[PDB]
Amino acid sequence: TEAVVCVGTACYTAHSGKLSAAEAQNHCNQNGGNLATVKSKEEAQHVQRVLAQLLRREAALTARMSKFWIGLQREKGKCLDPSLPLKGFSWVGGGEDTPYSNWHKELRNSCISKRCVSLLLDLSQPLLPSRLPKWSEGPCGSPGSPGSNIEGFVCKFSFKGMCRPLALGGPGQVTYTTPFQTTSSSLEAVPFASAANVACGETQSHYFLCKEKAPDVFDWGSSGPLCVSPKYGCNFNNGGCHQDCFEGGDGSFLCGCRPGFRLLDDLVTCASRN
Amino acid sequence: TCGPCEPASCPPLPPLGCLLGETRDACGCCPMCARGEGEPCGGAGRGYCAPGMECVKVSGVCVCKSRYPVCGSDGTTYPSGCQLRAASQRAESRGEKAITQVSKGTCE
Repeated sequence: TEAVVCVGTACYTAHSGKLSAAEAQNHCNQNGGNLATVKSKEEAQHVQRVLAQLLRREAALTARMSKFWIGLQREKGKCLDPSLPLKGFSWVGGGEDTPYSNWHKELRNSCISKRCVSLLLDLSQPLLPSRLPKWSEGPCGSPGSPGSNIEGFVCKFSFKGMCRPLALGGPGQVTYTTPFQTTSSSLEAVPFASAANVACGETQSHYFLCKEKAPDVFDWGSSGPLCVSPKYGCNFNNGGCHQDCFEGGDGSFLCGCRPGFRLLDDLVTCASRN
Repeated sequence: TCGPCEPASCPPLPPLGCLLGETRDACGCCPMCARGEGEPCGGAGRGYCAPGMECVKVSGVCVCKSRYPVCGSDGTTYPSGCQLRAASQRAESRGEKAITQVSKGTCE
């Protein structure tokens, strides 16, 4: 399972492998993205989760000090300016200078060598959102020689918006195909121009596509919960309903809203007037 | 198939609003009220049961899952837990304090 977390209007993917920072940035560039950026303390947690679930696949196979390439490098030319929170570095995907940092040990005042930054992680200790991964500069490396403890990288993608996960009212499996070739079945948010192949049963095959229903509005096009089986009704996952699940017949149902709320066109999600 | 959604051509909701729930019609359009105890439900132009209800039977009636009397915070025995909820949402609609389910059986 490919490690991916999509939050807000951006996504984060973590891939293992000994690639130099030039090959890693080129890999993220192929899928229309760039190496991850730890601009805010919130992005730190998001990038720390895609790594956490990547290591959880093979933590014993990765060194106890793991380095994961991110999109921060200071090309050769001028020395770091300590006063800057980013230490004179620049995000590989462009942008401005962020006030958040997490440097470890001490940076080398080499104004003649280009140096890339990876995220260091101590895998002997449990991973926690409080003990956020520390930053480590060093040689960017070459093809075949990525560097010491380099065992992966993190690509960050950006989109105009995100859809919501398809709510199922019965037994089924949905496979969300993101724009980048990563396809997952457990996406907390689905980006624009993504395909979802619902496999209703335990066998119907439904397909939907994240489309701009309106400015800053993204919808698949489905109405009501999917995979609904009369054998279960509201017993199974509350019929995939936002809050209330009205009963009717033997297995028929329809999502309901508590007084004051209002059901939307999705026939599932509730929203209050005020 | 069914006719297109016509908001203006929707029967205006109760002036106090549906005090149980809220949903669309059978065709998936317009607002509708959740059917209370002993209300038609099931198969075009149908309504669906409230929470804690079952549509015992084409179309039947909504009976409470809790078919046993209960004792509430109002110091009054109710016919069922469903009637305690139905009268409780009225209290908040008219500003009165919410009627809570204190115990079951009768009110000592």
